Amino acid sequence: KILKRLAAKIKKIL
Repeated sequence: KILKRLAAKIKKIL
């Protein structure tokens, strides 16, 4: 799923 992947992108931005 892309749930944690989002949070990883969110970890990149944030």
